[PDB]
Amino acid sequence: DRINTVRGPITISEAGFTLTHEHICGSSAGFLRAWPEFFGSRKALAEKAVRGLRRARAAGVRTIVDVSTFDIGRDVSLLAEVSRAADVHIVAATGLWFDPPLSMRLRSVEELTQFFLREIQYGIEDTGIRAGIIKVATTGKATPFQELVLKAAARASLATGVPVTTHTAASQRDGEQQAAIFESEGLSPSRVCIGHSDDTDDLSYLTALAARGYLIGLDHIPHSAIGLEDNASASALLGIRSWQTRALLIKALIDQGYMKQILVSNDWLFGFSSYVTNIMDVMDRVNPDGMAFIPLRVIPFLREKGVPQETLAGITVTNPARFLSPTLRA
Amino acid sequence: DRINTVRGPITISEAGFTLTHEHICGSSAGFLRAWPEFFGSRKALAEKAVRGLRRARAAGVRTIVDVSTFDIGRDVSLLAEVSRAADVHIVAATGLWFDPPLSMRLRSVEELTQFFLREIQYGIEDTGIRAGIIKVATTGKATPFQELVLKAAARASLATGVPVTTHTAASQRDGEQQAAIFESEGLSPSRVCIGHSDDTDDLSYLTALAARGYLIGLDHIPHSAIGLEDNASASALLGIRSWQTRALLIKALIDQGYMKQILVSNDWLFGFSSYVTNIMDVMDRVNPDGMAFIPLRVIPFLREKGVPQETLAGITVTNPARFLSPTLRA
Ligand SMILES: CCOP(=O)(OCC)OCC
Ligand SMILES: CCOP(=O)(OCC)OCC
Ligand SMILES: OCCc1ccccc1
Ligand SMILES: OCCc1ccccc1
Ligand SMILES: [Zn+2]
Ligand SMILES: [Zn+2]
Ligand SMILES: [Zn+2]
Ligand SMILES: [Zn+2]
Repeated sequence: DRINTVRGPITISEAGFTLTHEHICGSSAGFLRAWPEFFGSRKALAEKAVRGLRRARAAGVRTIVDVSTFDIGRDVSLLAEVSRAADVHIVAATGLWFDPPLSMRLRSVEELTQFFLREIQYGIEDTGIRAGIIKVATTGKATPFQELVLKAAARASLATGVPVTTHTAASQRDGEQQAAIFESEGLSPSRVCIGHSDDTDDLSYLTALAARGYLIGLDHIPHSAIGLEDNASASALLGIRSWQTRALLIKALIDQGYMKQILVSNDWLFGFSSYVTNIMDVMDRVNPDGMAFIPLRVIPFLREKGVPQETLAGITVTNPARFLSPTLRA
Repeated sequence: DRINTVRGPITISEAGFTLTHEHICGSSAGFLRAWPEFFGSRKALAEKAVRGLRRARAAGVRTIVDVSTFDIGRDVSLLAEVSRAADVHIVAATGLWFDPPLSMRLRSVEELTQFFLREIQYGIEDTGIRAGIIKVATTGKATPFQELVLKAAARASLATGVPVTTHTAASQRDGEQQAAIFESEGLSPSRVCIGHSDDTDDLSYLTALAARGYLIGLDHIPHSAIGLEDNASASALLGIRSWQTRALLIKALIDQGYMKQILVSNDWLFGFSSYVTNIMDVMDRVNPDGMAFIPLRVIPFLREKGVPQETLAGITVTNPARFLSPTLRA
């Protein structure tokens, strides 16, 4: 009935236009507190985020799902501050990404489940803020630990109704492996979003997962190093496929009849310490619209390509509400 | 003239009997704040630490150097709380151990230097507490990143006068490689302590480093899985050499004339999340004296073996004061 946000619970109808895979900051556990100057200052980072969120709001965005986990250096207090200042709802996450420290890496599936349940039911750290989604990741074949992470995520999802969203090496078809693990735990595909899906041109892989009930996250739309092939680091991160090429996969999926399974986002950020120094500068040059990229550029583009405005609204409003709403299996 | 502690600066003479390589808690960045229940509770951990520190104080210990770095999940506020409650001085550290997250791993030697300088000159996080030692580590041949870490540590040491202490895979003679890097940066051996040195039976390796001016840290004295060969995990961590065997290396070094280069400790802890679950229980069974092990057991043992009480006092009081005192090279 309600979705947990960093400012408290909201009703489903209050979500409105939602970006399902974003980040205020891409960092590491403890980093922001230990070396804020890496980002100018904590203040500068917050202001930058507020400005970006306000521009996105101007464009129609009401809610963003920040999928930063503990290992992504998620700072809920920062999230709460920025949500209040920008007047944009922000859903926080639990789960683990691909940079877990030893204290996490050595845990059993049972312990990991407890930790995820903690963040969802009790609250994150001592803030009382509860997570509204579980984030997991693989980058090719799952490691044995990654397998434990996926099982624990499925278990926490099963107990709480909270959805699961993932990071994948799409080109390697990681989605297939994740699905298999989740299913083995009895999790329903409809509670799972297979992210970074636009990173691949293989529609056969995407339609196959969609046919099974999975949500497909087309969240790297503005990710492109075209014009910067000069830059190896940027190139390795963003790829050389155009934003138009990525956006067209959205239309392809709709054309195949999977409009109800699609989730779109930018996978944007305002700070990024987990990569080469100065990567943010490069990114901001590439996509000055930041998180407003989807509503300002993608939507109109799709409309122009023949996608009905109504369909577009269902993808940006309806689908997310259905996904985000905590749902227990019968 | 003064040494920085978690409660502020103290004069050299206020240090007294000091344990140079200890930890209040062995964890990971952000862990303690995110999952305190892993340790019962934050409160339970603090009480346990206070009780342990008070017993150590009863035995004569005045100061402990907590060598937990950011990646060891160092929580200075915890350190400050416990120092106040137990009335034991605690010196905090900067540096990096062997579990750095991506945000650290991707940094240049120049950036790393800035971060260490920050913690030493400005303060840790927003606490205003300044580090009094720089901790570094290798576990066999240094990785390229570990090499950057050692150079940055040497640079921060050179600028501030603060000593450097290390973690080594003694059996692999890591000390040799560390020394070479430090020397290449122009750091004086007398500002460096090569730790976990009692982990090896090779006196030739130890006397060689001592001859060069390095301080030798014999800090794993009570580390022993004898009686627990049954337990693979404990065995891999503690080894099967007796505490007596380790303690005798202290006497061997004194006999060779290196009394002024020796530093002794327990490498103890009150909480430990970076290993198998329940490892603390095993450890507490092995050494119920915890940090009081050195004064209660080792000292008398050495005395019995013919080491003059005066020599022992110089090792536990004098050597540490000389090491800890910030010293700029001429
Ligand atoms: C916060 C996540 O960073 P990535 O997953 O993608 C960046 C937008 O890869 C970073 C190493
Ligand atoms: C806090 C450090 O832990 P270790 O270096 O030695 C434990 C006393 O190795 C732990 C993996
Ligand atoms: O109110 C703006 C939300 C929205 C804008 C454009 C297309 C679909 C949904
Ligand atoms: O006051 C006790 C300090 C100390 C105790 C025993 C041997 C050397 C030093
Ligand atoms: Zn991702
Ligand atoms: Zn992401
Ligand atoms: Zn160590
Ligand atoms: Zn240690």
